[PDB]
Amino acid sequence: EVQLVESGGGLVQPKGSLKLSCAASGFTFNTYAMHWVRQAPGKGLEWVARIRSKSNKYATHYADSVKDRFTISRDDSQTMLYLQMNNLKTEDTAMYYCVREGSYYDSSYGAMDYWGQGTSVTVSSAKTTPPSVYPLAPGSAAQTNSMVTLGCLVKGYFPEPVTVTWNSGSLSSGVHTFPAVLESDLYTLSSSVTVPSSPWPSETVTCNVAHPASSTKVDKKIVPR
Amino acid sequence: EVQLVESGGGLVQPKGSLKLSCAASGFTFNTYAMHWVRQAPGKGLEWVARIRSKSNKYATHYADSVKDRFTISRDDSQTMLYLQMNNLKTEDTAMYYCVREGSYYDSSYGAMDYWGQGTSVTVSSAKTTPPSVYPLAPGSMVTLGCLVKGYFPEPVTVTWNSGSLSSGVHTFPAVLESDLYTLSSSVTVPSSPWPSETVTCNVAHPASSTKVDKKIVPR
Amino acid sequence: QIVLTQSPAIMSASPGEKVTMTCSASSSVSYMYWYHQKPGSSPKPWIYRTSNLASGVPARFSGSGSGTSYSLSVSSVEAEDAATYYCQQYNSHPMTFGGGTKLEIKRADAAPTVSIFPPSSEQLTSGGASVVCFLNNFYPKDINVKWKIDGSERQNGVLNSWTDQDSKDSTYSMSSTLTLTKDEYERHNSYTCEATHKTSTSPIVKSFNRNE
Amino acid sequence: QIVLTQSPAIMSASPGEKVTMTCSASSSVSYMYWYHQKPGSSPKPWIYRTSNLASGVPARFSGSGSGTSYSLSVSSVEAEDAATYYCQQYNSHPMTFGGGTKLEIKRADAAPTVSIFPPSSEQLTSGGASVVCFLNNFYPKDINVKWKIDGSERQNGVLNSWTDQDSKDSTYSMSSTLTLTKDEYERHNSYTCEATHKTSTSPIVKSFNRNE
Amino acid sequence: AGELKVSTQTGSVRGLSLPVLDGHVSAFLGIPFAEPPLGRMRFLRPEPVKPWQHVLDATSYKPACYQMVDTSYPGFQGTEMWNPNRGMSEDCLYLNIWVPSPRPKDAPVLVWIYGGGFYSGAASLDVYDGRFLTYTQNVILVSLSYRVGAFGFLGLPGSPEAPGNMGLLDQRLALQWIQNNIHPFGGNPRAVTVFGESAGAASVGMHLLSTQSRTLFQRAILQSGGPNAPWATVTPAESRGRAALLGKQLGCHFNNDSELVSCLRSKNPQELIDEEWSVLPYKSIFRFPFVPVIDGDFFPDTPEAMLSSGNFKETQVLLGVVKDEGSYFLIYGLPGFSKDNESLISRADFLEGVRMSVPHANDIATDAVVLQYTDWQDQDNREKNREALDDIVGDHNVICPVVQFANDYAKRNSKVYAYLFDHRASNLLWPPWMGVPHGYEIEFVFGLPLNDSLNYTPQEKELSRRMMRYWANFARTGNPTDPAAWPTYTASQPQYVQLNTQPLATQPSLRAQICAFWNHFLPKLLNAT
Amino acid sequence: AGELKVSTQTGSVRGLSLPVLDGHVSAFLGIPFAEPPLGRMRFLRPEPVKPWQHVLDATSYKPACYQMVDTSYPGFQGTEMWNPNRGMSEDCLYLNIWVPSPRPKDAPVLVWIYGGGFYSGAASLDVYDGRFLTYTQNVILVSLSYRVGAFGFLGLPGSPEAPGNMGLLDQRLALQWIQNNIHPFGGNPRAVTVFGESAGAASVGMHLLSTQSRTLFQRAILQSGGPNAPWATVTPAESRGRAALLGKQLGCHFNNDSELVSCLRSKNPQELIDEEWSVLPYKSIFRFPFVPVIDGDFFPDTPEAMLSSGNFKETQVLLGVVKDEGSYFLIYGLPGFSKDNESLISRADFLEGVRMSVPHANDIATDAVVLQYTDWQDQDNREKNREALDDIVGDHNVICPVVQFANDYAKRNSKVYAYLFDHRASNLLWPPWMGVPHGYEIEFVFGLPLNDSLNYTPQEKELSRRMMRYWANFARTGNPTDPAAWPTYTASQPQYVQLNTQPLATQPSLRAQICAFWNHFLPKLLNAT
Ligand SMILES: *[C@@H]1O[C@H](CO[C@@H]2O[C@@H](C)[C@@H](O)[C@@H](O)[C@@H]2O)[C@@H](O[C@@H]2O[C@H](CO)[C@@H](O[C@@H]3O[C@H](CO[C@H]4O[C@H](CO)[C@@H](O)[C@H](O)[C@@H]4O)[C@@H](O)[C@H](O[C@H]4O[C@H](CO)[C@@H](O)[C@H](O)[C@@H]4O)[C@@H]3O)[C@H](O)[C@H]2NC(C)=O)[C@H](O)[C@H]1NC(C)=O
Ligand SMILES: *[C@@H]1O[C@H](CO)[C@@H](O)[C@H](O)[C@H]1NC(C)=O
Repeated sequence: EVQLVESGGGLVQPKGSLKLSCAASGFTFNTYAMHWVRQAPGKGLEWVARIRSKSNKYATHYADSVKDRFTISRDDSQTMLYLQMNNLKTEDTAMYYCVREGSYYDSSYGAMDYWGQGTSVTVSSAKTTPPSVYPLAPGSAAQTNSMVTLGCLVKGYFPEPVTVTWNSGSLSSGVHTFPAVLESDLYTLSSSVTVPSSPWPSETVTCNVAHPASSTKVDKKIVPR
Repeated sequence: EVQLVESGGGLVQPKGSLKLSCAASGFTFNTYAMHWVRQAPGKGLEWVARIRSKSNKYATHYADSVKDRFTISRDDSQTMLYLQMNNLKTEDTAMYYCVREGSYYDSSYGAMDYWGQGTSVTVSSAKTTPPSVYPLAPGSMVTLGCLVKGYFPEPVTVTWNSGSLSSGVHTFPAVLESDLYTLSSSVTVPSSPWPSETVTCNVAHPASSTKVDKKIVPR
Repeated sequence: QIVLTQSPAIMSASPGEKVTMTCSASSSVSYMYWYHQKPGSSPKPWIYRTSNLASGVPARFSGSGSGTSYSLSVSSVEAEDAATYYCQQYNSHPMTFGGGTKLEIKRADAAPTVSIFPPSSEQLTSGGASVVCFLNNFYPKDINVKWKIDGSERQNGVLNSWTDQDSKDSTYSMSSTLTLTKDEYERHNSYTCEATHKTSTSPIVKSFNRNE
Repeated sequence: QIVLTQSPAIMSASPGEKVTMTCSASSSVSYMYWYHQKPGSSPKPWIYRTSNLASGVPARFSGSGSGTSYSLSVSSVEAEDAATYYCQQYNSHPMTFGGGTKLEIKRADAAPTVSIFPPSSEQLTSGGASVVCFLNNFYPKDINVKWKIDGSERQNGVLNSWTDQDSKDSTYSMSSTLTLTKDEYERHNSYTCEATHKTSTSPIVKSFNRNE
Repeated sequence: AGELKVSTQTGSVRGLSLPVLDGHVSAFLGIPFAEPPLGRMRFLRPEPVKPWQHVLDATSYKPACYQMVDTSYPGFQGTEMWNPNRGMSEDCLYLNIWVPSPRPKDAPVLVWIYGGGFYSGAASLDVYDGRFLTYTQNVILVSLSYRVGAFGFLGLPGSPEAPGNMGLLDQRLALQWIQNNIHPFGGNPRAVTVFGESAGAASVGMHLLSTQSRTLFQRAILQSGGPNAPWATVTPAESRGRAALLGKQLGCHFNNDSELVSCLRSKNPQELIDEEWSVLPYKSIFRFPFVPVIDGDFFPDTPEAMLSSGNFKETQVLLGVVKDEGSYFLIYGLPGFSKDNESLISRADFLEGVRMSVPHANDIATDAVVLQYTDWQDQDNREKNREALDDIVGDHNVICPVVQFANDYAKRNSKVYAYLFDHRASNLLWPPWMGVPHGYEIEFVFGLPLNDSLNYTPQEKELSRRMMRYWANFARTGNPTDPAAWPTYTASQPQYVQLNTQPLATQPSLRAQICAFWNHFLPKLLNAT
Repeated sequence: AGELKVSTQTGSVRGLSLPVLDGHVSAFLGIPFAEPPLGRMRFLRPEPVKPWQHVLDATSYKPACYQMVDTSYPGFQGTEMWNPNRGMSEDCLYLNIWVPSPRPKDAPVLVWIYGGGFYSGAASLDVYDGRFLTYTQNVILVSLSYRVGAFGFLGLPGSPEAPGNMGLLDQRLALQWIQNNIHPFGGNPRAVTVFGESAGAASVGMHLLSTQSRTLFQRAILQSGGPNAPWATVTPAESRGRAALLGKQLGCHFNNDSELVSCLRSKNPQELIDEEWSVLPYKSIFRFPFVPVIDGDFFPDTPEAMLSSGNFKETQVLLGVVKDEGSYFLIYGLPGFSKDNESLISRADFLEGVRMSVPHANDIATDAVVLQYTDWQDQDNREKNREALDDIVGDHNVICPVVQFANDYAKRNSKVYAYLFDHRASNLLWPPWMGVPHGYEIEFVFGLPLNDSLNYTPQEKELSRRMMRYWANFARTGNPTDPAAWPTYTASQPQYVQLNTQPLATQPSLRAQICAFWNHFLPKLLNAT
């Protein structure tokens, strides 16, 4: 199975430097042309750079807005792709995808046939703030039967991203994790979960929130009031 | 005194060869440009060829009617000029003068300032015939003479009293009729010296290697 | 810079309807590649070299085009087709992508399930007070939300957030958070979360009282 | 081939007269050179580079000219000046010479001194017979000679010869030789040498008789 | 159909009827002319095809020979039109045939030898489809395939395990097959014109030189190529050094000469391709790794020496070039060059570009190339530097070898016809700076403008129709003109014609002054240093 | 007189009044500026003239320095105009001066350095008479004389008996004299503009370059010559080899270096001249035996090295050429050439003519000269071969050194002004093929067309008047025009003007492409072989 795992992302001050990594598996890496593609929040896709195989003399091509600041490199022995980013600008704030291009051998020839989940890069002068995770339980016992809406608020964190799951991922249905909102260099996020009146509070409902930037892992049990 | 003496001339058959010589004296030969100039009988002058000094790399220039058939040469150690003539033609029949050109140093710069007496060249298929020299005596002044009849080719030398009789002499130009030349010379002397004093015409035709002295005798 | 123009930016179709998305290139290109993108996921290959469907893409999808004009079609649209579709050219450097087309699938109008939540003890003990309101699983997307504190409207300190359409139930959901000081929150009783949506001719309201 | 044209071909002037010879060049030349030529002698340099007289040339001589037109002059002509004058150019190869100008000096008309000579014994014993006639020291040059054998005119076997003008006495001389067979000569008596010249209104005749 | 059935000396064959304009044609694709060079048969001479029973499906093109594919722009026809369109395999020795309808008796036969610098190419390319030539000119179009890369040209002269010119021996084997089997298709083996572009034209020239190939055809066309081209041939000592380095790059252990081939015969075809270009001795352009080698049998000496001495098949030749021969190659290495920008290269870049174009050259020879191609009044002009490199690359590698070929051919009293394709397509996919680039005459020769699905001007249809006639008239006559327009080429009168959307115009000199530099002086310089 | 009396730092001078057109000028001729180099003073440095008492007759030109005289056509001005007109002697160190009437106060001073390839020349030539420039341009015209041949340049560097550049020292001594004595003649020594043709211009350039000889003038004119010309300078080792061979040719017996000079000082002046050309190492043209030698003092290195590094006097320069520079030199050696025929030379003759033009060249350098000057479409054209040699000889020896000088001079922001004299005389004595030959601009510069005894067109009078103004205006302003249009020359913009019977027209490149061959590539070639 083909996998692409980005790392190295985070908060960098403007004019600063960062180096992204990409762990590739499930294919003959050395025979493939690799790419870095970025997506600013709420925006489309912007190609960053390409690096061809050793046969195509490791030929690198760059997007003009990036041409002598960024550097694409690969280490075929470790099946790794890298993006060295120097003199970072507020404009570079985006999700960076490590993407594979289909070879002549594939039906996908020329396409971006595998994209990694991404590594978030935030170029700001603002500082790292951990989130405060609060439970949202119903105060007034309204319609019981049939469904219950619980949720949890992830307040005042910087930068993005924040991971939110319910019941360590086993609670998928009835979940709505809303996109984060910035107000005065601090993000706020919320996640709601609907379960029947029968499983709650009889069965444990917990929101697992992770903010790796501030190195924060919190599990909040939604408890009745 | 400057002197130029040509030799080598004479009768050559057509398509034949001849080499003219020229003895030069009285000047620094090696520093002078030398020339060969020709004059057909009764005609004007035609330049043949030039040879410059050793400093001007013995540079030779020829008249087109002669280019590659004639060759002009030098031998400065012997003060000699030469003209090697090959594939001779009837047109080449002429008197050939060896001429000196005046150097930048002379008033005569560029001019043919010295010409030799010449060497006669006759290009013909006809043969060498010696002349028959006959006296002409009559049958205040006396006219005697002598006829030089039926010779080939030209020239013929005629003198009176081995040169001591100069005045009163008329040696007429030769006339060709059927490839044979005839010439006459008259001499006027007073009635007193003849026949009392010997009158002799000395005729020379070097081609046939002929030398004749004829005493004009009364009859 | 070959500029790819996708139109419409947002497309709305009922289930079973034929739909065509276009991609217009500033300069002629040899082929067009298409990708789809779903919320919280990276793009996925959809169409290879103008018209070749990617492994796993349903047959109802088709690609076509020439020179400067390219298109993606769906013969009979389903709820699972709710995504953003981008076109890409690999004719000239830099390889470029279009702005995308948000494909939205129509469905029966659905009223929102509104839930209000007072500030948690832990937030109050930390000095702050946030009131949360969720307005979940509604259609159409067009919704407006207002807050009232003891009858008077409140606009300052409100952070609104909206999800993209759900592929499974064709619905939209919203969140709204009123942030106040613990001091200000403890000076009032009524906290009201009021919504306006197609499904009702009167405001859809939820409320709580600090003294309850 | 620069062609030099001398004119007149023959010039006649009285002693003391100013005379000018011209030389016309087919193409323009930088300088002209002149030489004089006397009978039985090779040419001698006369004028150097248009105007400079050669060593020993009398002051009465001058040269001049430019481009294509050059000339040689004598202020006061003398008998000594009887010769042929040639012009030469040494501007281009081949160096060329003009046709020449025969300068003849006029003088008082002089009748010819005619002498007839029978065939020598020497000639007769060899089988042939030539009768010689000299017509010496006459002016002008224009003379005609006829032979008569026993009163009848004879033209066959006659060889005529003429000298150029003498520099010392301005005269001309002629020779005429009637040649027949010994057999033919022995068949006749009268041998007559008859001349026509300006100086006489009647033929000038000399004769001999085999029987005298 | 009926018509679509053909029985030959090697077996029977299944056809296909194909519509063209107001009529039809017949096509027979995938006819083998050899055994597959697989396992222990890889790098060997081509074994002639063992006759089959009964009917063979010749309705589909077969795959191209394993090659390095150009993946620089996967979504661009400009590069993609030259890449394999029906896959790659070692089993690739097949020929294709297009016949007019109704099947003729003794019609002319045009054999296409594709280019790709001996490392690439395919007879199945859309640009080499014989449909329009066979319908508008009533000729028989054949296209052969030949082994490329180390597979076709691993050169260890003397050794039977890798003779050295296997690709040329595949070409030859197909030519031998056409002779023994083209009459059942309605063509005459005695009337065969061999034509090709780039390495294809070099290959055509290599068949006018080697004796054993001479007897297999009548005439020849050489399009944008010559056998005496600098990139076309190799020294037996170099081809050996190249083969050994391949082994070392692939981690081989060998003592004997055949010990090296055994190790390579095991390595996967892509493993080999991935190392094939590392053998080249310099940083260069227009230089290919495995190419024809002067062995002593196929090549008894160099094509230069052979053309000079005049030992070639004395026949008539159609030759020619495009306006911008070099432009395509510049963008594959030379600093500052791209099809995606104006390629306004600096004086610094121009100089390194000269060094990459004459790679075997010493400093004095590089100085000579710089002298001829510099405007000494405007040295730092980036547009002139661009144009100058396009000229160095075009002249050195394409135009000047062609001129030497034409001069040496006419020196032996052979009729030679010269063209210049200088019409740029109204719909060309390349940037303006690249002009009329290398290989873009082919689409006109093969009749592609006549296709309404391809968007060409009516003026482009006219020129294609004309070029097809010229090519066909030459293939039949040995003179491409007919109404009584195109004169012969001599070294004394090096006349050539302009092929464009204008009446055939004549031009007096086909780069004689400059090619005197490349052909006479530049070698002389190296013989002295 | 009045103006015919002048008293100077060295003595008193008696003049001569000369009528010119509607007025007159004053001339002072035969003014010594040095002691006679006779007996033991022959081959030595020039000793400055010992002041005299009382008045010196400066009413007649003095004789020219002993030289080889051109006797090829004694009755032709074409050659004779260049020969000594007032005799030859070792006592020849005299300057001639032409002053306007009435005598000015601080008028411009033009100093003429005559050509003749350092083996010939005279200030007394009719073509260098200053009458017209003095009268029409109200300028002072001075003409110096300098030793030539072995007498002026017998090179034995280090030895005081023959210091090598004796001729350029004579020139210098005259320049030193002009400074100390031209104001009593009514001139300004602050406005001394030096000018010369061929070796004269090489001399001018050798004064812009050498050390104690650059303060002696303000401006410079180089006409059909440059100091960096191949025939202009010699290696100290060659000049020595040349001097020794002279001794051996003259039957000398010498061990020491000064033992040589003693033997030569005895030999008659004509004895030496008659052997002077036998020293040359090759069969050549435009190569002179005794020429300036790079010693270490006068020349601290080569003029090429000096112009390149910038070791020279930075000042305004007027330069230029004639349409046919080479044509005069062809008829003095090259096979098949004459002024008395069309000189339609064969390919055989053309090749030997190339070998005589680049004599120090090896086979590869000869091949390079043949490559540039051959029409590879029409090789056997006798008219092109003739034109080609005229170009090789003109470019190698005259035009290309001038362009290197002009490029190296503007490589300092110096205002350099370039011309091309291309009007051929209505009354020129040379054949048509020779065009506008070497040295025939001089008669226009010196005003000869204004003389009614000389037969020139009224259109020729206009151009002479104009050239005299340009020369004068440059000597005055440093810009040969007056604002109310002749541009500067740089290595970047190599513009030049046409001097003819048509309004000053401008041309963009003065042989930049070809001179890049001669100046950049041809030396490089020899440094590699
Ligand atoms: C016109 O396009 C030219 C082609 O460029 C490609 O296409 C465009 C559209 C882009 O996608 C571009 O990224 C592509 O490269 C373009 O020429 C290029 O110019 C850049 C500089 O701007 C060159 O980059 C430098 O490359 C070297 C490595 O080069 C190797 O490959 C080339 C291939 O030809 C060889 O010639 C070389 O010898 C090498 O083997 C890098 O070392 C160098 O370093 C930079 O980064 C390091 C840190 O990693 C720093 O230390 C340095 O300071 C530098 O910042 C550069 O990356 C590029 O090689 C060159 N391409 C070619 C093919 O020549 C040209 O500039 C365009 N015009 C304009 C106006 O943009
Ligand atoms: C290959 O080399 C081995 C020795 O290393 C030897 O046994 C073998 O026979 C050689 N084969 C040939 C063909 O030379």
